Amino acid sequence: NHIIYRSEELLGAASNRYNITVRVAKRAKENRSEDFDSIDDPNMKPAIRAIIEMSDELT
Amino acid sequence: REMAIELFQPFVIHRLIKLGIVNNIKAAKKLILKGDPQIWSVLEEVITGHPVMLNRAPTLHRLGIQAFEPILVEGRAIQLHPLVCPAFNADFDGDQMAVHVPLSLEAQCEARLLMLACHNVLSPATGKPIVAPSQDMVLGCYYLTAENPNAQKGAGRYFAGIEDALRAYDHGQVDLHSQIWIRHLDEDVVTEKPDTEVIKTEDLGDGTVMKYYRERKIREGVDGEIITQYIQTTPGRIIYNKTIAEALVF
Amino acid sequence: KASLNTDSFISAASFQETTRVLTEAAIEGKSDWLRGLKENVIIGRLIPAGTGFS
Amino acid sequence: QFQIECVESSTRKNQQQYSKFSLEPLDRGQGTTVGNALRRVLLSNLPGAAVTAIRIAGVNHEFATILGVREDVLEIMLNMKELVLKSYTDQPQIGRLTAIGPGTVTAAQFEVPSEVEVIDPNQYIATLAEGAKLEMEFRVERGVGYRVIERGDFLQIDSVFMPVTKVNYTVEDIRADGMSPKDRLILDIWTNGSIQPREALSEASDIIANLFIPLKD
Amino acid sequence: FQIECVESSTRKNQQQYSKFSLEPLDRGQGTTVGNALRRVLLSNLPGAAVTAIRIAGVNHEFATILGVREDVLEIMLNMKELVLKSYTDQPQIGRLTAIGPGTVTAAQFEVPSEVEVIDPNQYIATLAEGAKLEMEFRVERGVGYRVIERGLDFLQIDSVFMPVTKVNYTVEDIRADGMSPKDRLILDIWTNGSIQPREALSEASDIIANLFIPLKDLN
Amino acid sequence: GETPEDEVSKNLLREDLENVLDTLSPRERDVLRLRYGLDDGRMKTLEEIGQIFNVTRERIRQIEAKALRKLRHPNRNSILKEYIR
Amino acid sequence: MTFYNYTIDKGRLKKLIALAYRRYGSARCSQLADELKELGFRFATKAGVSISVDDLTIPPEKKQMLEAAEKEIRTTEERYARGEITEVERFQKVIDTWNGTSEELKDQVVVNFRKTDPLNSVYMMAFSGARGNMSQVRQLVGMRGLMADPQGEIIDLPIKTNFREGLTVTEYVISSYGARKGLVDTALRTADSGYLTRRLVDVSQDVIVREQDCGTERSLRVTAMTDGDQVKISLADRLFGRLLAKDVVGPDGEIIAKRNDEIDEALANRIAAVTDEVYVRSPLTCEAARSVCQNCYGWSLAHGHKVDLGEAVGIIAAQSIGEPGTQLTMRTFHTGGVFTGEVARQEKAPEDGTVKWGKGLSTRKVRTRHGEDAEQVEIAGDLIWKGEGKKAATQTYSLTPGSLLFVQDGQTVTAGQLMTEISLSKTQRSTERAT
Amino acid sequence: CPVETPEGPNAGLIGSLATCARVNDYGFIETPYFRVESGRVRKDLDPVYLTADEEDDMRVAPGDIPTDEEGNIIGESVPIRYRQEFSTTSPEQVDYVAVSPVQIISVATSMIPFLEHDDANRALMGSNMQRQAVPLLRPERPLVGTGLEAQAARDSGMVIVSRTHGIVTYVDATEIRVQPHSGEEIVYPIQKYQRSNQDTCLNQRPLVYAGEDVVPGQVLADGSATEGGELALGQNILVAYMPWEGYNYEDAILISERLVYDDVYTSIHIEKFEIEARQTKLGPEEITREIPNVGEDALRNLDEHGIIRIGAWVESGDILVGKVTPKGEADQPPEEKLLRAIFGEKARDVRDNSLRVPNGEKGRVVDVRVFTREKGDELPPGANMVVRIYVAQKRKIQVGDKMAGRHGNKGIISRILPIEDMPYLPDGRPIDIALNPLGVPSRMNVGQVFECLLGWAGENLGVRFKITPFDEMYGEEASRDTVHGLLEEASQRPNKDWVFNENHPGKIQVFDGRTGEPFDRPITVGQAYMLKLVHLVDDKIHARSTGPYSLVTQQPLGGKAQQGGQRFGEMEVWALEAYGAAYILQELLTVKSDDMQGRNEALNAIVKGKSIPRPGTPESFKVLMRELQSLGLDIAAHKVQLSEDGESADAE
RNA sequence: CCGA
Ligand SMILES: Nc1ccn([C@@H]2O[C@H](COP(=O)(O)OP(=O)(O)OP(=O)(O)O)[C@@H](O)[C@H]2O)c(=O)n1
Ligand SMILES: [Mg+2]
Ligand SMILES: [Mg+2]
Ligand SMILES: [Zn+2]
Repeated sequence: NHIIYRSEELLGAASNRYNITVRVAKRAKENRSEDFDSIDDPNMKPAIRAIIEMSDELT
Repeated sequence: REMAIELFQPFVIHRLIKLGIVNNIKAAKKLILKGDPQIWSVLEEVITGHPVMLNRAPTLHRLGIQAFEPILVEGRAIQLHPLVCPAFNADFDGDQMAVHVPLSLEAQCEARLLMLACHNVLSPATGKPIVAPSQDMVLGCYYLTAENPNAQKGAGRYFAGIEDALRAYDHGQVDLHSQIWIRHLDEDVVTEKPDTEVIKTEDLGDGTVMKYYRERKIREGVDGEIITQYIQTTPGRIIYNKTIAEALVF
Repeated sequence: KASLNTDSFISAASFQETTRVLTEAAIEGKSDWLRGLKENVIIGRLIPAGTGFS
Repeated sequence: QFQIECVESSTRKNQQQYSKFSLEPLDRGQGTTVGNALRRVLLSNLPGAAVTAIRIAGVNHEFATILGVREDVLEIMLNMKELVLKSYTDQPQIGRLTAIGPGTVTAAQFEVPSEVEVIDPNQYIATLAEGAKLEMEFRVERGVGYRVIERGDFLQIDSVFMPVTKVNYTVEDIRADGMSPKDRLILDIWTNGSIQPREALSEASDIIANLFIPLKD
Repeated sequence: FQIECVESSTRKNQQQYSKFSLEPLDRGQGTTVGNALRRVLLSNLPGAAVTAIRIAGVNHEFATILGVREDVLEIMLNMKELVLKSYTDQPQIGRLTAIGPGTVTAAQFEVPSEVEVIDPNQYIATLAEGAKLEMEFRVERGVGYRVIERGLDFLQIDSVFMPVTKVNYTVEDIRADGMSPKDRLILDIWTNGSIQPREALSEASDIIANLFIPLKDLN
Repeated sequence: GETPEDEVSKNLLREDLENVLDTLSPRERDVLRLRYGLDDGRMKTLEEIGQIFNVTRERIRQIEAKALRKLRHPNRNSILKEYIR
Repeated sequence: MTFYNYTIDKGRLKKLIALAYRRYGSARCSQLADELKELGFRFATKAGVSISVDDLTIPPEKKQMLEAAEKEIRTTEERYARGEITEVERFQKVIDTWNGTSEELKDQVVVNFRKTDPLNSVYMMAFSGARGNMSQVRQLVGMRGLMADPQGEIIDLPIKTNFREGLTVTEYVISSYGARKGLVDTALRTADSGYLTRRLVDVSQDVIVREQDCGTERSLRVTAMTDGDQVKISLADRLFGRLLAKDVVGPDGEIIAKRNDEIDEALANRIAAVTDEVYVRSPLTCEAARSVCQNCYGWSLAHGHKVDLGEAVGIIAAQSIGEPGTQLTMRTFHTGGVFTGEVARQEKAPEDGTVKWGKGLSTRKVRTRHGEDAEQVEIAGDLIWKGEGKKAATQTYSLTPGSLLFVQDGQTVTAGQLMTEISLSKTQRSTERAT
Repeated sequence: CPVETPEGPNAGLIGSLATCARVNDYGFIETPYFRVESGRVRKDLDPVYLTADEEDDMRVAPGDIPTDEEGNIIGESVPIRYRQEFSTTSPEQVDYVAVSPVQIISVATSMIPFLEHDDANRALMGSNMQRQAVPLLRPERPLVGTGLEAQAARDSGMVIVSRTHGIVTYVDATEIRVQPHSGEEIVYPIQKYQRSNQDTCLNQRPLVYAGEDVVPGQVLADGSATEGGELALGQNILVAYMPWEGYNYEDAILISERLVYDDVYTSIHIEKFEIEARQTKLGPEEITREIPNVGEDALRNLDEHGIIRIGAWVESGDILVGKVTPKGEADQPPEEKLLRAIFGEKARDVRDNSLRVPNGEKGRVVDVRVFTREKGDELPPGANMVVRIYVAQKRKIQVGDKMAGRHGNKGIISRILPIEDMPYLPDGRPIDIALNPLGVPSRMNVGQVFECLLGWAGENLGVRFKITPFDEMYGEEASRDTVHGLLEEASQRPNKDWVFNENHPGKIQVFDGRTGEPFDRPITVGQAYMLKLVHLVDDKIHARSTGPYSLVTQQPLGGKAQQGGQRFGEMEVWALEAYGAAYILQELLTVKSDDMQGRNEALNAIVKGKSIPRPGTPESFKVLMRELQSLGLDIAAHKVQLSEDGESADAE
């Protein structure tokens, strides 16, 4: 339930709701390409981790 | 579940090879169709965090397609949340809904950040909320906060705040519609036909004035202070406001 | 009438009266510069609104 | 046949304990039975202590104002009804209070006997002004249930014997390899601070077991 | 605090009614004891039932036997309603040889020692003048309702294992010059005949006691 | 037509086949690749391998025979044994 | 926080959800709606609310109301046979008589619910907004009144029974007429709704927000929409998501808001409590290359802030216009097949007296649609009821230009006579020529 | 009938003949009427059957006017129809009167009791849902009916009717023999588990025993939705009009497990599968047991010819008929050539073409009839042999199934509760079904409460009432007075006085199954007659990953039978455009339909866990370009780059 | 033809 709070605080503080979506998708693609090894966890998807990291840099 | 093994089949096939269970698509398809308890745990860890678009025809406006996070239920019908039902114009007497799975990562980030159902409260035509209680929650909140002259057990008793009356209701001391005085020092009180005029005044000693209202009793100081305040209410209204207060401030 | 008098013959042909719109577009020799939501859906591109805007 | 787990245990600074319990695995329908019986026995039949009669020297009648104190006698009774304490005697005990202003009056200014014990020491009672001093005596009782005094020597006040303030329970389904559908009982207990939520579970379980053991013949 | 059986009337074997009285209890404790007893008596009591049927010359459930008025489906529904009592926890085997004409009842069942039939006047089938019905069934024990698995020549029955059919209770008050008043619980138990209501009450009582003792012990 | 599932299965079969063949000796790997058209798209005879090289076609048949015997080993070759239909 | 010491219905829950979507966001608002959902489910299950046959309580004034109605129809048709009225005003008179008796019985049903049993199940379902209008409760308790043809024509016969008492065979055929209306219209007018929606989508599929500001000085004047003396949309609702183009000044002289300032409900109430005419920025007055800018459009109503670059506002506008017509066309059969009409307001005298002659009013006698000769007001003037009270019996009615008068200059008024009535609006009457 | 009509586009076009209607020799519809002489309904001989000769000539009254028995028409005003106008006249001016109050309605609408207390749209919905009920395993007559059930069962044709007087001599499950007395043995065959057009059961059961007299017209055997000689479409279950914890929220339905384990609402459905061994140019198709790529224990149920046996259990994917066809192209890629070079792997000349069970559709095989041309049969041309397989299954009630009453109150089952969790009565009996009370006053079908209260009075009495519609001709509030008087007489039983409360008539006290506490308000309980409809969830659930495609457009097919995809129409495109979501819309239009390289690349990227590449031009746009070029239009795409225009090739 |  924290990921919808982070998504709401990431959308509310963005200058454009359509540019922040493309930036989250680009960071999620980088997170998926950098974690290409199989040592991972199913509860932390690349898009969820990108939203978490971008909300943590947002503060 | 049988709908979910079909829609998420290449994502399951990718996970069965990444986990070292099988080695190709043919063994993965064979283990998927043959039935295994490993497939259900694999599908449970595959659909976690993957949003799913739901659609009901006719799609008359924007809220006819919304995104959801799926959980695996057993049976054959799709379980829909009762608050998104006016947005779809959907009741449970024969409606069917289509299901769509986004594949790309840009398409999953768009279903989550732009189309997820917990961000679609307001209508796009008006500014008014679509997501609101209806048809049984409205009746349940109306019965909870109504007046009832028949159910008056422990009426007119004094309680030391909200938690004291909530403890008295769960202990079986008062009814749900009993007239109850509550010590409540806040002034943000809204009533039906709101009253601000004083009905009567009883003077006490030590320069203390006891002001009477229709649904309030205020005791204040002589020059520059307010001491205490009592509010006549029902326990069901106290339950409603405790629900609002623990939902909002968190 | 305002839907059929647009600058794009693909949208006006996909809306209504395909034969007349295509005949006047073929005689006038007009080009479709793919400016709108309906043309990019037929072409198969990103629509120029929303997340495909810039 | 089942294992009981303590999931979390929180304690607020005003001495109020909260503990979540997990019970698994139960058969189909037994979780609702155990949860409803435990909730009813935990809220209705569990002995605790409270104050029953106060006696303030210098009052006219039951509904009046006290000289020098901001709080009149009605909110004095309402503040004494909030007083959380525990006793170890079936016989009456008498607590006393002396205090002088200016300043606020807390629960730590009671020189109550050692057979009773005050749970929340920084419990607000009254405020004083201009060096006026207050003298009162209250009577501690233990019991079960509640007493409501009609129309408002010792001045009998409303009493509530309730060591557990709130019990919630939810049941979760367990689907596994076997065909047996099972149940998981999630229990939440909120206590007054007098006793623990873990030992209040044992008291209610003892009450239910002593209720149902002589029926088996 | 004593139990007391008030009225215990019976049918042929079909219903065994009993009314038990419980006094004294506290105010909410009558409702706690009554609802826990009702839920356990209706849900968690084990009994015996027929789980499979094999008929000679019958392969599927949609067949017929010459000279029998009922098909295999109505025979399986009639054997689904059979009232038995099994003293063992092992699957037993019952048999039947019947030669028409006549009415085949439950008294004609050749059963083993551990399985005995409660109602012997219970209807099974009707046989015509040149008929021959030779069948063989299986008796097991279970709790609640059994759903069939995935499907030699045994036709499976989704058997029900509830011997107690109806539980009702009311709570009465005792008011006198007897402050901190008490409550009285009266309990109505109806069974199918395979278990007595007193034995069913004892089974529900020690099931509830075994549920609530490790909560007190392990804390 | 051909389904996308058959396309992806034969592409993964091609990738696993090339990754299995490049583990053995480099000469027999390209002999087997030019024999069945895994690089040229043209299946060739035994003699034309003898014109790709200059050693004639009798050594070529023994080379592909021992390459098939090495790939028919029970150990370290069962990754390809799951594609058996 | 706010305590809300009153009874909760659907509109107040909508107000609470709309308030929680001002300072908390979307997710906290959805969590609040989730908690209110489970609370309402729990206490609706705990209540045990149920509907029975005896729960439908018919008021005991229905007999005398129907008797007064048939006496009015009887004196209407006695007036028709004598020769001083014609057939079309007789038709209009009997139709308006049965419609007024149906509305009077509906009001009496609501009053009898509020007086005797306030916690009635049908009254709780209709009054809280849970399910059901007052038209359906009028059909269950009261009378059904008049039905309608599948083409919109009006039938001639009344239905003097409700669903609790049971209809007769004649009344069942008359109700089957309106059922066929609802079924045929649901089957046949949704194509018109969907064709209008497709045309509206195709006319504005290229209206995207491309730029942030166009830099224009043109503005749109916004007033409160009124049809007669009562408002329809107020000024504060009409200034809800707009930007300002001119500064709003008060009577003291302080500027309430500057130009290019986004208006919310608080600023809209602050503006609408001062003036009556506001100049805003609109897409009608935007100067952009075949599109709209960010400042002339204003707010995204689904989100609560200013719009974003690249929003397809034409698709949202076409869907917003095309959704309610299609939905209402497909749910027209919920009302049975009855005729819905707007009753014109009448202001009567409570007791005996006369009427003050209005000052500053000229009037002409204009033949009413019902048959009685009445005088229509030209310039609006006051009217005061001259009661026969020695201390205080006086009521004043200010007229609308276009009202009708059944009272002469200084004539003595009987006990309960008809006094004044304003005629309907153009769309609120919904009439067309025939033969 | 003004009520019974389709709801779709053909509303008002397809009508239904009324109950007493009849078509004369010239083709016109006529209706019977009783004569009226001097204000007295005659009723002495046969009626008149006026063929619309009653508009310009006669004053006709309906059959619900009050009339004292063997006497005149009471009242001084009689409602008549005259010159296609409704009016009121004196009883001495009435010419004709109707013969029945249900003369205006059809048969299925006459099946509905308390019809005059319901809305007409709900009566239409009740008739339509009554025509959609499945025949159950143990059918049961309604406790409240109207009276046309016996005639409907007699005239449907599902009931074996006797013809002569006689004595029944032999009864079994397949034959009833009777000698007639008033070529001396009449043998009535009884059909057993046949298939209807809608894959439902047509089963008959004997009712008479050996050795009893039989009158002509006596029901000897009753059909599938018929018991006791009368129509029996559903069961009588115990309702409580109350809300549960959101489980009957918006026309959803809460039921108990007793309707599962007691075999209530269990039905039989028989599916039919057919396979033809065709003649191909490359060789004849043969039905055999030797199938390639099929294991060991997948052939246990097949016989020596490769066909299943009677009485075998089959599930989804099991082989019904093994068939092969001689493929003869043999164009193998290098991967398959190398894999058959390594591991042996001799490729066979036939391929698998067997008949298999579809997804779901488990059941028992009951009929395996095989047709061969040299056995005496003659086939469709080009087919060697034809095998027909009938598979039967017993379907219990399920979450997602549709359920309805006779008053247009449909609903979907959303939760099945245990009986210790269901609410119970003050005799301890749990409730079978909880219906939401808010669906009654908005939909305006009040007759269901009348029906449930009368059925509960008849349950506590044991009498099985029968009430004709429009019963308010016998007095004011006749239905209400009948229902409450019968409830009072049922409550006057020596043990059942909790049945009726005079303070609140239709309601009694209901207790909660979970807590034991009574609910705060009394709840209307009753016995309603609920139906199970053909719309079951097994025929509705469908999903596709990747299946077949269309010929020209190369888009996915449509339909459940061909594993088709859902149509993402133009309104869904507008809904995605009103959001942002340009990438969702682009992948929905390209890599999920008619872009074949994008299809293959997207599937390979998802399987190998990599990024899905950028799509290309969809296939249907190139089809449109070629079609516009074939119309004679020089249409082309151009590309500008560094002061240069060039025509692009979209076919690539 | 039916269902939403
Ligand atoms: N020709 C039709 C018929 C129905 N619908 C859709 O199906 C829904 C029908 O709802 P339904 O449940 O059949 O009826 P309700 O309106 O719910 O009324 P009731 O509850 O009385 O059945 C409508 O909202 C409409 O969106 C449609 O699009 N086109
Ligand atoms: Mg619906
Ligand atoms: Mg509906
Ligand atoms: Zn602009």
